[PDB]
Amino acid sequence: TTALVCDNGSGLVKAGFAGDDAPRAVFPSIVGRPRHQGVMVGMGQKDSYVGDEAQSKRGILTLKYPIEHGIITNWDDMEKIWHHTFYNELRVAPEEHPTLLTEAPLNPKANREKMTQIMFETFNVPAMYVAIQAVLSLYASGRTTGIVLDSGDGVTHNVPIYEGYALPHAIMRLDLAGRDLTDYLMKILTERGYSFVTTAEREIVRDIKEKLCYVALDFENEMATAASSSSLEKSYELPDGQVITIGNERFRCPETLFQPSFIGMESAGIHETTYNSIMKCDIDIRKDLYANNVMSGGTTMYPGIADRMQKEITALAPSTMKIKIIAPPERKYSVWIGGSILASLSTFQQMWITKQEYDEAGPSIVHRKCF
Amino acid sequence: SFQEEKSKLDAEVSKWDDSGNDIIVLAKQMCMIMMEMTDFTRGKGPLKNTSDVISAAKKIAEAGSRMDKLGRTIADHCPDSACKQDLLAYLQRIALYCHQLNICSKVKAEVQNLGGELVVSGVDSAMSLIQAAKNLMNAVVQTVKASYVASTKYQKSQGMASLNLPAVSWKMKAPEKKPLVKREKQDETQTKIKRASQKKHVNPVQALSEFKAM
Amino acid sequence: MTDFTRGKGPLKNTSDVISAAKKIAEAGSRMDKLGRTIADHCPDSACKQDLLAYLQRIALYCHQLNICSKVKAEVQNLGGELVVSGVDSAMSLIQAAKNLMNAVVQTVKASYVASTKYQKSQGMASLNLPAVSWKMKAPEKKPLVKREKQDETQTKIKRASQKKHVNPVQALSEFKAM
Amino acid sequence: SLSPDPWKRDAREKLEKQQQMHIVDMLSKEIHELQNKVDRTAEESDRLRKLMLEWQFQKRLQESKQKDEDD
Ligand SMILES: Nc1ncnc2c1ncn2[C@@H]1O[C@H](COP(=O)(O)OP(=O)(O)O)[C@@H](O)[C@H]1O
Ligand SMILES: [Mg+2]
Repeated sequence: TTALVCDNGSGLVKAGFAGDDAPRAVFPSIVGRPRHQGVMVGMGQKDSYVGDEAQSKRGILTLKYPIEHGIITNWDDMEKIWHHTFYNELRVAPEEHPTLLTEAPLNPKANREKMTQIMFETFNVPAMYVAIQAVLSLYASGRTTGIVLDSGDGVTHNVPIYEGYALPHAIMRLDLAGRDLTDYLMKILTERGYSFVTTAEREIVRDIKEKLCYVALDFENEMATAASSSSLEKSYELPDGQVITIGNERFRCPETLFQPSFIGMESAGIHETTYNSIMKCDIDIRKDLYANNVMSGGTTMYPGIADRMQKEITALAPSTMKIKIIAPPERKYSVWIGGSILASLSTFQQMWITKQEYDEAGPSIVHRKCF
Repeated sequence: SFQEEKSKLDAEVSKWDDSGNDIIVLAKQMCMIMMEMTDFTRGKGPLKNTSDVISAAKKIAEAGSRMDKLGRTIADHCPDSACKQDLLAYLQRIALYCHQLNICSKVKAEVQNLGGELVVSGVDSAMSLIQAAKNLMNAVVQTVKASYVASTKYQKSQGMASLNLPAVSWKMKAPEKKPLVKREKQDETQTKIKRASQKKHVNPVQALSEFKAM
Repeated sequence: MTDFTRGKGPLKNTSDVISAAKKIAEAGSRMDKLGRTIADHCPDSACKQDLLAYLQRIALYCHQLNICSKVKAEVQNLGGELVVSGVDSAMSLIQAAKNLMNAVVQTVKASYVASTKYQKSQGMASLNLPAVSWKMKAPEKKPLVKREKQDETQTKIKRASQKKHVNPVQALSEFKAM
Repeated sequence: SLSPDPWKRDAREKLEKQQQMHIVDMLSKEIHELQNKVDRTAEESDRLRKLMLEWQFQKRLQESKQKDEDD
């Protein structure tokens, strides 16, 4: 019947039914365990909280992320999350629903082989398939030619596609995403006297970033206007009632995307990473790649990130040509939407990984078919 | 075509004659009693004074004992897995809350009878019973969902027969679709202190309404 | 919907475009059924293989229009029209529409060629082949020499000639009834 | 038609919601009809009891759902 479409990322987990238009379950990808002594009898039996319920009890838990930098590092906790979304979130039996998974490019091969093994052996699905996140962003955009800049919580990568043909030699992957911006913000905030060291307090800082941070069109000019006046100050209220104030740190945190040397990385900014990827393609398709520049992921949701990218690209590309940036309002769910289009497609119903093929080939079947 | 779909009523309305033999019906009755006790706070329900709250507390405690018995007898036959441990945890929680409700209700009744109504004239005395009741209701909702998941996971195993498992007589509706884009407002200029959005808690009426009967 | 960008057509706002997206996508499914019947009766050859290549593309473009239009509809309700106040969200559906039409033009010509080539062939009976209801125009004669103009003198940088993309109105206008 | 489309599913959901919103009116009418009959029969008490229970739970659910549209 309906085929499940699960998009598991570094920060969030998205799941739903293929053919729909929106996911049916969005919860954080964290697993927490108690760290305090239990004194009331019967209240300490629960030893692990997953998802939203773990987020509501941050005060007595130690939160951990099973996935970091797009690579699964704790396979025991990952099975906990997959069980949560199949029974407590979608309320379905996996035995009669083929599932579609996603994974970032330039990722270790052992990641998807062990992902497939769990699905067939543990949950016993009839079929499955693993796709590339950046490719699925083009399905949701109603296009077949363009360069996709996907920036999530753990990894940022670029994939150019022309007329449905990929160029693997032009794919650039940079390990710099929202989680690295959160860590930089905590260090930067200490200048004003605020300290957040607990893992539960990192969730507070993450929420501060999503509600007060923005990208400045010109960094050097904005810094001048920050010191002279106090018109860029805003206040945020902590859960216990304390009030903090943010000055120039609002635009300093997202600036490290274009100046990775703030964190100490030697790599180049995301603006000239895309330009290098375009210049590695054939000269004939560079015209259609400068236009049709698609952005996806939650990290690309800062105000003014689209306008800033266009200004930086235009200064590098030849002046004769035109540069366009595509930023849909729902770009935080673009990866999942493309997965729903692909899974429900009529012509796609012949390239699932049936359980029969897994029997005669093992986990290695995914490389020759899923790609 | 309107006439033949009245079977939905007949199938649905026929679940209320079991007289405490099914998990979902007992949980629903629990929910009604707790809603009455909660609405007593605003003085807009059947409960008019403290003694009504004491009687409601005793009734919901007896219901909690029955629910604990049913949960234990449905959890014994399930083979050991990740689902069983949660069931046992919520059963222990239910036992604790039921005992607390019983003892606190008895103490409040004695205090009212001894010192008079003026001692418990303020409504602040009844908040303890209401808090215990809502904690018990949250535990009951959690254990009902866990029991349904456990029953639907291991319904083919031996010993599961002759049991009115909720996975047989009830079906769970699929969850609603999340909003694609967060609603935009004018709150940016209305208030000048951004605050973390308060996390919405599960109302026990809603989490039980999503069970459908055949 | 192409003229919607210039704002001189029957469509007036974004909601009109979404309604037009369903109509063209729904008509795509019937086109797939019509084309596939000819391919099944046609014996295996180069023409049949070309015919089935475009029918793969029709399914993808039609499915994209259905899902993408639904997404644009829900976003309109949640955030209001001011979210889609800019026309940028409109060209997402317009781009897929002209992508679909290019495949529709190609599969029409491929279907016609197989019909005329194998008109007498067994299996084509009791079918509405274009070979019995339409005729091709002879292609226009090519110019013997490209006439020079005086504008090239003003430009100091000689550029490559822009590729000429066929217009679907002109590609279908060459059909004539018997 | 070629592939499953969300519009048909949306129509199915809307029809199901309308059916659920009319079955409660039918239930209320049935309760009103059985309540106002002065005569009583043995095979009517259980029906009418289950009917008030179902209606009262439905009204409680509606009241809880209504508040969620406010702040
Ligand atoms: N509105 C926003 N502004 C800035 N950053 C955001 C916003 N929304 C989400 N983020 C950040 O981007 C990340 C989005 O995660 P998402 O793209 O949904 O899946 P993944 O976990 O695969 O990245 C979050 O970790 C969050 O820190
Ligand atoms: Mg992602």
